[PDB]
Amino acid sequence: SFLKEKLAEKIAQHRPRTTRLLSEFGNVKIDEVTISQAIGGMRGIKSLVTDISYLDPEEGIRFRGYTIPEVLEKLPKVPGAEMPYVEGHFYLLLTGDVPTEKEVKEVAEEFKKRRALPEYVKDTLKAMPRDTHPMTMFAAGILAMQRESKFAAYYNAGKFNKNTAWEPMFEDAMDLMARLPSLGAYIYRMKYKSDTHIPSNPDLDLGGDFANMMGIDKPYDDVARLYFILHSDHESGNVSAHTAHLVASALSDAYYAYSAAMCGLAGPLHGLANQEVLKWIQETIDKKLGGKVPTKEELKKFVEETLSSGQVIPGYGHAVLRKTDPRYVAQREFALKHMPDDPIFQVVSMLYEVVPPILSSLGKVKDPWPNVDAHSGCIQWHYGVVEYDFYTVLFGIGRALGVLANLVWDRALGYAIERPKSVTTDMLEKWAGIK
Amino acid sequence: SFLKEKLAEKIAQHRPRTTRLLSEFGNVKIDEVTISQAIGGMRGIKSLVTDISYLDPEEGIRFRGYTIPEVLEKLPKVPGAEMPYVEGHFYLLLTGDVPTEKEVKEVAEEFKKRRALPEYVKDTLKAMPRDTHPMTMFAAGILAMQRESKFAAYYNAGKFNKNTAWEPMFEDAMDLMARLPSLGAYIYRMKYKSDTHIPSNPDLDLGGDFANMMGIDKPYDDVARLYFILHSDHESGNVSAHTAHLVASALSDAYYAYSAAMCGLAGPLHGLANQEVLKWIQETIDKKLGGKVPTKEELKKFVEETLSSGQVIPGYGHAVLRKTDPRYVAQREFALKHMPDDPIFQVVSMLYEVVPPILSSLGKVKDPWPNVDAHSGCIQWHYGVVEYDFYTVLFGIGRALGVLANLVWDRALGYAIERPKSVTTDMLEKWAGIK
Amino acid sequence: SFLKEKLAEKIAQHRPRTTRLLSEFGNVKIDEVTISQAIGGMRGIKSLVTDISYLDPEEGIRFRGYTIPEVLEKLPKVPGAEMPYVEGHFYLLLTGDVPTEKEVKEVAEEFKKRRALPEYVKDTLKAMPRDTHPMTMFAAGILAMQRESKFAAYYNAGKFNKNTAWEPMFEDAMDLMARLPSLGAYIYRMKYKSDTHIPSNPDLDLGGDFANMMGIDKPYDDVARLYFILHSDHESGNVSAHTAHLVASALSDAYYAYSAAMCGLAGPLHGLANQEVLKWIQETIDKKLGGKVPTKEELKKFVEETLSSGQVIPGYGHAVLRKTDPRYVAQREFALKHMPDDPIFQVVSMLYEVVPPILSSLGKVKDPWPNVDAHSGCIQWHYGVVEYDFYTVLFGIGRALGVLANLVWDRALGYAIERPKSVTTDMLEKWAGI
Ligand SMILES: O=C([O-])CC(=O)C(=O)O
Repeated sequence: SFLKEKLAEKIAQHRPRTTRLLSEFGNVKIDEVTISQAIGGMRGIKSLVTDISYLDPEEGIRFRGYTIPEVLEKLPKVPGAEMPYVEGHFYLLLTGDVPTEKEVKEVAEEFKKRRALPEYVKDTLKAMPRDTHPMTMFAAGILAMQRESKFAAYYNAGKFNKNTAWEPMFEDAMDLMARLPSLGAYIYRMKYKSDTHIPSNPDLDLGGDFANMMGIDKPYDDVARLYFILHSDHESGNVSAHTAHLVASALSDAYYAYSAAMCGLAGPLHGLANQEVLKWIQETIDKKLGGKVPTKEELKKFVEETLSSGQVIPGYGHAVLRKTDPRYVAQREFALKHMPDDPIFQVVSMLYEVVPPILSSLGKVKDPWPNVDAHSGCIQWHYGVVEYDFYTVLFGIGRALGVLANLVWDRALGYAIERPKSVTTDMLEKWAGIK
Repeated sequence: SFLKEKLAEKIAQHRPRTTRLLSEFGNVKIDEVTISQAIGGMRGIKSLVTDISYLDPEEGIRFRGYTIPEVLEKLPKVPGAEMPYVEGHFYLLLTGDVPTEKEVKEVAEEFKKRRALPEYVKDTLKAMPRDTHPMTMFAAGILAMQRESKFAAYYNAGKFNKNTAWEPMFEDAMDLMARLPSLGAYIYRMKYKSDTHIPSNPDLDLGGDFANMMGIDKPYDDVARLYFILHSDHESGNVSAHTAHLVASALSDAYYAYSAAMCGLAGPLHGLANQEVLKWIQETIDKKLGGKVPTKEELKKFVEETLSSGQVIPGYGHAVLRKTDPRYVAQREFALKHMPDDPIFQVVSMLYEVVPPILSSLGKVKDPWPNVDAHSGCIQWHYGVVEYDFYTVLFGIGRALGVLANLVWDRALGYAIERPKSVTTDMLEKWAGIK
Repeated sequence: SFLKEKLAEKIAQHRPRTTRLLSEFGNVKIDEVTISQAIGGMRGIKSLVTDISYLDPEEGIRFRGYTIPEVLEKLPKVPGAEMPYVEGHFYLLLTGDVPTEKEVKEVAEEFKKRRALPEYVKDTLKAMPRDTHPMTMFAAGILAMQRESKFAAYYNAGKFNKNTAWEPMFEDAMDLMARLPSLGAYIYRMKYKSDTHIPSNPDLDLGGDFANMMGIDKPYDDVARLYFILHSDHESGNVSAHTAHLVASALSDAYYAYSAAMCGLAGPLHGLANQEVLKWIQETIDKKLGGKVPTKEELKKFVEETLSSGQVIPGYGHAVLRKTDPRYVAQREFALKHMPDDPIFQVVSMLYEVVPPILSSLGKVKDPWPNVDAHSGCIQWHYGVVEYDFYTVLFGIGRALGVLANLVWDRALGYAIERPKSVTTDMLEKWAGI
């Protein structure tokens, strides 16, 4: 039972559905476009297809039909530790199936042999000024390893075949996913930990070895495992996942595609929310609460003034999520058990109480509820990841699991180039009756 | 006169129009989306807004409402050369106005002072293996300079505001546009010309200095002014312009945005058609045509043999264009004028006569006509730019002209994060009634 | 056809709206259900949805937003005649758009080629005893023709698709509507006019050909076009429209649905009032007015005798109307023009004046006002349609317009099987506290 073989089977079962949908039901209508939506970032238009994950606006994110709680129970657990192998979650995103112990082990052995970082990636990151933002460094590392692309080599030797193209894409995906934790770790060490490095430990799994290379003791190994599974995918319309998909649709390899994707995740409106919550809180705990865990009342009215004055409670909104986020939920369950007393956690817990009441009552706030990055930071800070800018790197490692899975499938199914049609301000004006 | 102040003026007049389309005419339907389109990468969906350029299927591209012939006619010319200052085209894309001679001079002077490459860019490209692909190097060079982003510093200093965000965007666009030719030339010299560098001549325009730094004599300066102007923009739905737009919509700076864009342009379905066309012609001449420019009738039968056996004619057709590309036309006039007796151009000319009737009869191709990529290669090769992989880097340099103008406007008008909605196969199958 | 794709166009726009209400606001309360209403036939419960027409208690019926005056006014008229093509009304009911002259003409051509009666319908009707009530013959004729159902043929060959199911429903609607007047007219000749049959004239409009085949001269053509439009629909909760809806909600075809429709319309409390009115007027005229148009006074006193004897003035009252029926209004307009001097009409007219005041001030009848069943009879009798039982067949042909339009949408919008919940008397007694 091997991943690539099983993946071939699933691809063989899935192709006729796609073919059918095109041949028999091509012109069936699924949505409309308004002036509002064209000007406003295609907001809400159903115009992309993925099966890796689906984001219900009411129910949370599902990974291959499963729920977060389901995924966390079903995936084989790392022995002597509490969370699943991340490699098992990748097996699941790739195939649709929960892996057995036996199947996880095989992927994890595969990751161990693909995990080493090319020495020239380090050369490049050293030549880039050390004051460069970690996400720029992370994107660069990815880009430089485009030299190693099996998909690019396949294409340039003239081997392109629409049926087999997924095979080198799968190879590139396994290689890149194996290496991202090492690349992130290297960036962490070189910028923030005095440029001393802890070697990869061949016996550890992906998340375990990330914790190791980061230089953080148990239970950070589980913090990482959980964090990456949680950030693994949020369907394909988020900017990072979409950016990867889009670039890849031109048959650019994954190195190009995921580098481009990290350029999107770097954006303040996409990858910064975890840290901005945490800085908001700390500052609140500082100025507005005399350096101390407050009480329910105090917090209740703190919100109201911040609201009344044209300010937003951070990490309590979202463009697609309309209910509470179950990624948020899994973080808590972890916090409640591992750091119940941590001062910062106590404030994110209490915030859970009041702020839904106030936005529900104030009105509007189409999403009057917490998204994941309302929680992620307090866990990181607890364990001594204080370097805020780096948080987005952790996001990038995680999000690759679903995006690279997605890229394999884009190629398996021959999804065509993404090339919408532009219109001018004048054209919109016509269609609106203006003159 | 001054570019920044005129740009301000144009923004302050445009902003109410967008406002109005949103405020009054928001839910006006402009298009619909079918199952075919979700699966077929959004083909045809009118879901993006730009005023920089507009791609008309029949007429091709208009830059700020001007046709290619009237752009080349109206833009101020470099003294002692045939072609316009690329800096003038840039002014036109930013403002909508055709600049006076005085107005281009001050854009040329501004670029002269923003032209120099950060030394660490050269350090970075040297650390990257020398056998790395030139587009990988080009993307990397761009990305490394994200360190200088005024937009990023502005955001990180807490200065973000929807009225002023265009300003540091413009500064970053000006900085980066000024340097892109030097970045490309550095890559050309370091890879292909023995790693000897020709210094910038502070007395040349962008086009002339690019030929200087490449080490190519007149009239390659004109080849470059024309090439870059023709490749400047193809509205915003093309993968590279779209990638930059999408990434910048999360408030990622132009460096992140344009590095991402070049990752998409790297793609064989986006940035390779030039070299692939040229290789095809040269191979065809060698094997099928006994190393000689054929007669009309000999080439008509080679085309049909090729079309009958399951092949395609490279550089013909397009996902949007439905008639002859006016970019192809402008390249032809240059070729006719400058290299009539060139063997490769001859085949290109004859192809232009022979191929459209044959493709039209068969009605396989929806655009049975050439695009620019049918023509660019023979001109490059004629002046001794024989390094096929580098052709795309020339594209990158040109395309930044419209894409960076576009990011400035995106920020001016406050266009929101791009976040369309994904649906699964199961969901398409439900909508199709095959639940 | 231009009709079929105009309709495809409306459906594709209207479906997201329906999904939205389901998907987002599906738990929003719309009304409540009291023991009274459960016992008394769902009286006043807002449990059905339709867009073909809406019945306002006060203003009465609107067809696709439009009132009766407006509909009569806007619909293309027949050359040489007063009234609209009924085809025109069908288009409007289907599409929602008032039709151009060309649009009306395309429906009329479509009906002219769909108009011919299967010979086995005639065989079946001849085998039914000639003394069978015309509504039974009517419902049987419809039912027999479910052999031709395209919608059924499409179900049986595995081709059902929730997106495409409206399309064969539409074909059947067009096939059946095109035939209903011919079926009606065959029943009329075979029973009442010596079993001799005037052929269909393929140059005539639906209503003109009906009168042609019935054997009645102008202006019976206009009587019919008017009659059919006015009876076209009365939203979906009336027993005939509801029966068809209910039956088709189980994905029975329109032949099954409308046959069932006509079984309900057959009922004394739904399709008989027109005739029961006209008889009672005839009686009264003969055995209470010395066979002559009374004075206003003579008749104001007659209404009270009858009432205070525990009798009802038929053709007045309604379970939903609460003011005067605009259907009644329109019939009256026609009468005043064409038959002012008719004795029976003159009593209908007088009645119009004296009955509401009495009924109002008695405070008993919740609709102290006429409905259309108060008027239709005098018109039919005036032109020599004396055969009382057959009136309800006229209603059937009429009411198909709106109901078959409605079934196309039911399938278009994919409405589920109508299946409410039953409760015992005991349970009602428990929710009463006994
Ligand atoms: O609406 C009702 O319940 C009865 C009626 O008047 C009609 O069917 O036209």
